[PDB]
Amino acid sequence: MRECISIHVGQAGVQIGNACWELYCLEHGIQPDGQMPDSFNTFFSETGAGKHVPRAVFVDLEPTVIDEVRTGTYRQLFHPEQLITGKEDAANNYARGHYTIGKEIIDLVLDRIRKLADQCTGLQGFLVFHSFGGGTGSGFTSLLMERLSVDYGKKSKLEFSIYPAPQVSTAVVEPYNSILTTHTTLEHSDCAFMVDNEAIYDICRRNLDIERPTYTNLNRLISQIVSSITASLRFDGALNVDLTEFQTNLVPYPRIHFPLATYAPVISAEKAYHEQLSVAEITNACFEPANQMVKCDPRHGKYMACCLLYRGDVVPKDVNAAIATIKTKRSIQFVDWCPTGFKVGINYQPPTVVPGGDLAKVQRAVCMLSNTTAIAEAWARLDHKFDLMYAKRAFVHWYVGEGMEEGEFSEAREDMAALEKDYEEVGVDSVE
Amino acid sequence: MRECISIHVGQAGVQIGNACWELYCLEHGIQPDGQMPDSFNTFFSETGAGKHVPRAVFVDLEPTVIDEVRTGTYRQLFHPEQLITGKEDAANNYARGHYTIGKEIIDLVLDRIRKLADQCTGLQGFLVFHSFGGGTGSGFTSLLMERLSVDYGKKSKLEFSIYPAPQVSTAVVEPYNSILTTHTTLEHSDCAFMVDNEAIYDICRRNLDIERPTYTNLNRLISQIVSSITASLRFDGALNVDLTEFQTNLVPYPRIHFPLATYAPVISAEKAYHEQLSVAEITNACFEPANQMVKCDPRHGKYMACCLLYRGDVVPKDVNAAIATIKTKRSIQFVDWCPTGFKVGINYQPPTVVPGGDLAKVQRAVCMLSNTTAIAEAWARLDHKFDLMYAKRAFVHWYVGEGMEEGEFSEAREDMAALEKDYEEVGVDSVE
Amino acid sequence: MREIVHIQAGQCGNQIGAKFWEVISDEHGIDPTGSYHGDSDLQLERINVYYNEAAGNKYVPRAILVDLEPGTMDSVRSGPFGQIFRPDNFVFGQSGAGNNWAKGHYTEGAELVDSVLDVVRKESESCDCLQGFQLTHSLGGGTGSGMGTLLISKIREEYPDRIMNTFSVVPSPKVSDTVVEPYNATLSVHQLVENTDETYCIDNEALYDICFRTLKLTTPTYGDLNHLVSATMSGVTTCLRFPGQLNADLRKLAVNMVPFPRLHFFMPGFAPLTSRGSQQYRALTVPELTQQMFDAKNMMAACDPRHGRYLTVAAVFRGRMSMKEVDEQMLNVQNKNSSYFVEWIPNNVKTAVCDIPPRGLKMSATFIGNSTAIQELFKRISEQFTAMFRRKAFLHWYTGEGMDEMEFTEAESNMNDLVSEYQQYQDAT
Amino acid sequence: MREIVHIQAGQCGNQIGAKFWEVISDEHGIDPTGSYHGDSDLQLERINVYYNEAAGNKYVPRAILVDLEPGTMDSVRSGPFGQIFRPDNFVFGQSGAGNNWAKGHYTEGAELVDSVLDVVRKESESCDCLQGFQLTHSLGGGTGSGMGTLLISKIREEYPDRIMNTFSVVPSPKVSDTVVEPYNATLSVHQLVENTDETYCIDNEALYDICFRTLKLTTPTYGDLNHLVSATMSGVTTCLRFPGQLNADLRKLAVNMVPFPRLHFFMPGFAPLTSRGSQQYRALTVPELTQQMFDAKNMMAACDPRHGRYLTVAAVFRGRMSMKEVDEQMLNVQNKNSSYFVEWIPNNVKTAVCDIPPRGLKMSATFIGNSTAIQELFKRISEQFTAMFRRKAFLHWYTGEGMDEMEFTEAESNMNDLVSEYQQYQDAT
Ligand SMILES: Nc1nc2c(ncn2[C@@H]2O[C@H](COP(=O)(O)OP(=O)(O)OP(=O)(O)O)[C@@H](O)[C@H]2O)c(=O)[nH]1
Ligand SMILES: Nc1nc2c(ncn2[C@@H]2O[C@H](COP(=O)(O)OP(=O)(O)OP(=O)(O)O)[C@@H](O)[C@H]2O)c(=O)[nH]1
Ligand SMILES: Nc1nc2c(ncn2[C@@H]2O[C@H](COP(=O)(O)OP(=O)(O)O)[C@@H](O)[C@H]2O)c(=O)[nH]1
Ligand SMILES: Nc1nc2c(ncn2[C@@H]2O[C@H](COP(=O)(O)OP(=O)(O)O)[C@@H](O)[C@H]2O)c(=O)[nH]1
Ligand SMILES: [Mg+2]
Ligand SMILES: [Mg+2]
Repeated sequence: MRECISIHVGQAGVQIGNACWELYCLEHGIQPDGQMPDSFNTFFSETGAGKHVPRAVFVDLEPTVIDEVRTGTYRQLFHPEQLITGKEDAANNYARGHYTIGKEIIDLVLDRIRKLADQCTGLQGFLVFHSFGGGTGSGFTSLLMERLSVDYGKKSKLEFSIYPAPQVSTAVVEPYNSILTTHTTLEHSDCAFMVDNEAIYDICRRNLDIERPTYTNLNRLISQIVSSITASLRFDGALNVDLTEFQTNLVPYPRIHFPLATYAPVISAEKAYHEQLSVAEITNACFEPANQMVKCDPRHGKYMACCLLYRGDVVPKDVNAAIATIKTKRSIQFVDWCPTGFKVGINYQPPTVVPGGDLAKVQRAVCMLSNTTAIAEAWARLDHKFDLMYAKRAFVHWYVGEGMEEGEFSEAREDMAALEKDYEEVGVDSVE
Repeated sequence: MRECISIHVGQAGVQIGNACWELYCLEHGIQPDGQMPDSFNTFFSETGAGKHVPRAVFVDLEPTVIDEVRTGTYRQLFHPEQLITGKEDAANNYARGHYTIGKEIIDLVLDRIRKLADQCTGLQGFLVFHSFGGGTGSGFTSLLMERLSVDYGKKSKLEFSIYPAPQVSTAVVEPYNSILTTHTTLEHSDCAFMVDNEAIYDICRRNLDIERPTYTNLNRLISQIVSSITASLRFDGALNVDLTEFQTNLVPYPRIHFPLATYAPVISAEKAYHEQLSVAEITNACFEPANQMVKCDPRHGKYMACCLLYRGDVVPKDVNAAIATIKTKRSIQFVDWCPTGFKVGINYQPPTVVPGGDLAKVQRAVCMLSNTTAIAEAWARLDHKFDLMYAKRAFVHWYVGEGMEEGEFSEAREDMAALEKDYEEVGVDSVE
Repeated sequence: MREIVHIQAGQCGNQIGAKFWEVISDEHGIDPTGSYHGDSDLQLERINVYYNEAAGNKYVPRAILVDLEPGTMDSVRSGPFGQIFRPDNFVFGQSGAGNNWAKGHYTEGAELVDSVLDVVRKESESCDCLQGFQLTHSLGGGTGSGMGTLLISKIREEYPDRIMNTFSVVPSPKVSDTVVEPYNATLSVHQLVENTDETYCIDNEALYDICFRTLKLTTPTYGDLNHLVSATMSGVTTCLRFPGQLNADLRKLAVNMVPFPRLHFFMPGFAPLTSRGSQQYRALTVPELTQQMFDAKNMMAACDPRHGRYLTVAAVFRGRMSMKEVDEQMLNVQNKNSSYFVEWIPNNVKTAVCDIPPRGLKMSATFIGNSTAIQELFKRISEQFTAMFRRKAFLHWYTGEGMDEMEFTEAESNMNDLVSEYQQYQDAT
Repeated sequence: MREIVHIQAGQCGNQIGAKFWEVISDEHGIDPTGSYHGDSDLQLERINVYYNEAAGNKYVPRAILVDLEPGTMDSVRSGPFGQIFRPDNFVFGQSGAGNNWAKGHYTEGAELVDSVLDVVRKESESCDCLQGFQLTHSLGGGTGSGMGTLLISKIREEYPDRIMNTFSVVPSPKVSDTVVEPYNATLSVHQLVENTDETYCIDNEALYDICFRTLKLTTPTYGDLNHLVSATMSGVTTCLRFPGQLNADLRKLAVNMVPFPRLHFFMPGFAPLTSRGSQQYRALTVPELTQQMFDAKNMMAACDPRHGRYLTVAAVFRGRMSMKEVDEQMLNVQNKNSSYFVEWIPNNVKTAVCDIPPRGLKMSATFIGNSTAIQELFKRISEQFTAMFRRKAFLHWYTGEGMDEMEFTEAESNMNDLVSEYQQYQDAT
């Protein structure tokens, strides 16, 4: 009865959702046909028969990634009006995602959101899965977050962005799409969880012992993050935490709402043994800088707010035994105005293992959602990638020719320069 | 014992009746031979044996569409004196339908109406299925509605017109036949339900997912409208509504009697799942402007009276839960003099599925018969199509040469200009 | 003695009444056939008020079923308890009312009213000492509004000393179940103020809330709403059919509840009303049944009593209970809610206690409230009437049946005369 | 007589209360169904204080369960002893508090507070002579802090002569279980000083030490912490439910323990607390139960009493014990710890002795300490409040819900007014 619909924008958004909705059907015993041989209600609406269908909107401006969903194993699961396609992709162009191609089907997507929201009696908020690099995940999301903030406004809109890596980039104009989508979604999103590809490349190599990980393997780990965030709605826990509680505990200022996700334990079957994985062992894993999923140095910044989302066989006394050690450590330093820098959620359900998955069946886990000062170095890189390219006015004719003003780039850069000094204003200590 | 005979004029009238009387035999278990292996009585008269024959008069001035009925699957069902043909069609000529060819067999049709009305002990009224475009459906109906208003007068005469689409027209002189039939049937019909082809083209493409719908497919949907209107006579319902109650609840002024039909749900078998179809879900389908069956914008007008005809597994509490939300919505606005703008009918029988049909077997349905201000834009188009053609006096020699005066066109146009200002007089609000 | 002829007009009155005779047959131990199958002789002591004993020891209801369409009569005679009625009583037309007051009161109903009155007069001669007639109908329909109020006008001329209580389903505030129900209700309330001794205003919106909030029925059909009305209908006459420690009848509830001959528009109420789960979590005591009645959420009319004052209140109880526990609670609601009762009527509660409970219950109640809170019931209809009549919309279906605009002006003036009277005695001191 | 309405707000108050009604049902011999299955008639002598007797000889708790999310209500009604409650009492919202005081006290909680007070007023009328209300909640949450302190403000206006004792879980010193718990506690302590007669400050850090050091539970769940609170909750009202040689109630523990109407913030304590192995290695005598209470490691609030002075001390005992052995020990702790008690209150120990022990124990105790040691409890929160408020961090989630910065300044001034009072009477001579 605490329903929550999720939106999947771009190729990155859908391919994450192919792993997420595979995971949710295993957690609830749901077949790929929607059948099962009362806790599903936050993500599943039920038909008259015993067929459960998801509360998902898969949208892409190109039909390639959706037609793999429409012909895959989960063909029979999804409502075919929810799988929304365009004809031509936004094609790494923010202006095509926001003005040219995005305006054509934005009224079709909002019409499908509204048909889900009408059959939701307790709709808490939105889960927008997108990326900063692609044109659809940057352009169409920033078009969509404007429209949902008009139509709903007070709903808690959570974003799960694939943040672009410093040294690993798969497209050339990723510094353009990331700045232009962040200027738009800043006043419209409530909390956006940054996730990086290069860091999960590092985790699948080191922690999971995979030489050659795929995007299939990265989307399994990001599915475990969202399954741990929405674990308290879908399952009875000892200490529950709702979607409205994440934006309360992690967003000290309405500009700064960019935490970074961190999951633990990330181990294989050969390392499923050889360690006992207490709740103190997996908690010291999260504050270790090698196990985070955004390529930043948290030792080079200060945590503003952390959110430890335990699940499984977790005892609340040993939780306090774990966290109280971390406040004593010097390498994990907080900000001067924040003596109270933890939100703890305990669920009773262990994280399940998808067959063919590379994670081992553990008794307990943790999704650390830490809002830190150390992400300012990430935006300091991305402005430096923006200031090199825009000074020669490279690629601007692709964006001006699709409905954008050249002065709008300077508007987004001055706002991001205003956003960069906000972390500097918060990260310093107080006088007297 | 509440008998109701139906008249089918023109090719459009008969081809609708080929789907209607196919549908009625399935709802009552009647074979195509008239056999069945006591609720049929409103449309079926019974012979001495176990053979039930319909209360239908199929009339066309050309024999082509009737000879397909006389040789079809339902050869043995119909009384062969009811299938009335001419020799030459009216041929998209109102004057041939009303003066030249229509006067030849108008005494034959009225003689067959009277033989049905004599064996009806509780004859409520007439169901004239015709079109505005064809010469028979415009000319012969307007000849027939004059004669039935003389012979019967107080009987409730319901028309089901195929209204011509704005951009889709299959004949050239459809703006002539529509104005000339409406000037005649205005003072003689009691309530005429407008239906458009282009809107059901849109519904069969979008809602039913058919790329290539036929006139066979359109006549299935119009059959479900009439089967939902006459559902209360043919079956025991929780809240019944008779043919005399439609003209009472929907006709505020004797000029304005042109509501528009809207049916829901219109889904296929692949979308028979993936949604539960509550009575609130199908009711918000009807007031959506994309699901109406006349190409008009109801957001550009005001509803004067709506008539929600539910059927099937429908609970009357959730009916009030559905309708009370719609009076709160701003996009569905009513007229200032009408705070009470709903007539609700609940039947216990679900709408059945014809084999080979494109609709799915649902548990519940709704036929919204909404009288609105937004149909004034439809007559504003059709007068503009009339004022372009008549200013050059095109096609007038086809009509003058068959028994009509040239001044009779200006008589029909001044009356339609008087009809257009009636919606403007009603649509405004009251002073003080 | 004191026999009651039950008249059923409209689709609504036939569907309520077919549930009403399901209750009365259960209280008196009557089978679907009509033969007595109870255990106590208290059921047969006053069997005659709602039954004529036929030959072969069979009891037939004294019910007269009236409709203008034959659809409702087939639903009765083919449903359960349909074979119990006399087939002479089913007086139905063929045309249907057309959802029209004028087609029910002037055109088709006047053709059928002599077919009903000859059955009314036939039942009234078989009665030893006639108590009076009860009619079940609606105000938004055409037969229940037109044919129903025609029968009241033709009976009160023939039986002016009898009581004529109607159980009239009133149009709801939120939804409209009929486009012309402001026209049908206003032309009926013109007839009800002049020809009924008391009238029980029931809203469908209120019974939806009681089935949802109080009984926790997520899916209530009409037959679940009719079971709420039928338990109220039998509760008004339960001290006429069974012995009690303080008996009332339809005249005691008429004299005590009607201070002025126009002001006879009541709101009903019933208690106890528990769900299936929440019935073992509550004790059935007289203070519990009292506090369940006198709130707002148990009124079967959709009007808050807190926006008005009760003129007179009748609380008819059923079951073996003690009179002090009754009389303490009726005083108790008058003390703490002394602003909610009218001042110049001291002790405005009528108490009736039967000895026989309903079937399967330990004790029960029935609230009959005569408040000024139904002035909002008629302020709403006269607003919805005046908004439609000022543009003369839907008028030609009634003007075309022999009526003029003067009939609407007099009926709307009569309702605003009535609202002014409920406004008068609410503010009178 | 002297009935208590138990109110449960927040996730925490529902999880404590579901363990609390597990204790009360065990002490009174009540099954999961609600039916009495004890052996002594002393259990039913004062059954009515926490129970309404329903029909069929079943007892339902007089508990009102309040939350803003439906997750906790499903945990109660599906767990053991969940079918015993009335389903009318489960008054829950859909949104959840959002870990926000303003969304619990102004936005979502005010939409639900009338749904609770109509059940509060319904329970309060069924009571013969109302003792007063107890509320179980937290101060760091959103429903327990916002919706909970909203209920106290709306009840004390309606019932100003009754006692309103709260069992409020206070944020711990070491760990923070909520980033905005200095904001949620300070806005609640503003409400608790003006509207509660007494308040029982419980820390989660203290119960962790008691389960670890004293009970030797290496792995204590929440249900083991709730069993410590619930035995304290029943221990305060055990002389109201059972006969004793020196009876107390919630008013005797209010009059004796509150010398000034603001200074009503207590620390609880329970004894005996033994492990499974170390219970046969200790004799249960009154000098042992006394010396187990008056130390620091048995306080359920995480503040050392040796950093302050006890103003007043209530030690409620249970079990067949001798009064001289009691009265010697209460004197004995006042002699040797005369610097640890306040000087200008001579003989500052209230003694209550019940005759009925807890289940499975020979005798027991319950410590209720009103010390100046909780000034360190509010010196810590007002320091953590001022550190966050001086940068206005996390303020727009509360300013955006209709609040200003003036509400925070007045609530922080009210707490520093309170700390100055505990500092005053600690140094007063
Ligand atoms: N974590 C993760 N990232 C992905 C995955 N697939 C694509 N991406 C990222 O998505 C970014 C580009 O966005 P896309 O989704 O491919 O493009 P788009 O959003 O559809 O926009 P278009 O350019 O119009 O196609 C790249 O930087 C990839 O790293 C995936 O399966 N998992
Ligand atoms: N909805 C629907 N419309 C039809 C169908 N068949 C024909 N029409 C419509 O009928 C209109 C023309 O009227 P017809 O019935 O074909 O011609 P007529 O009424 O026989 O008059 P004549 O011109 O003399 O033949 C066209 O605009 C078609 O759109 C049908 O099966 N279904
Ligand atoms: N409470 C209740 N009301 C009903 C029932 N059936 C119909 N109604 C009401 O009766 C009104 C319809 O009047 P009706 O008698 O059917 O119209 P008529 O046949 O033209 O007289 C509507 O306003 C319905 O709300 C029922 O079973 N219970
Ligand atoms: N002692 C105890 N404290 C609890 C328990 N459950 C939650 N808490 C405390 O309650 C606080 C959370 O408040 P909560 O009511 O869950 O938040 P809300 O739902 O927004 O009102 C945390 O500080 C926890 O320490 C429990 O079972 N026992
Ligand atoms: Mg793409
Ligand atoms: Mg033709």
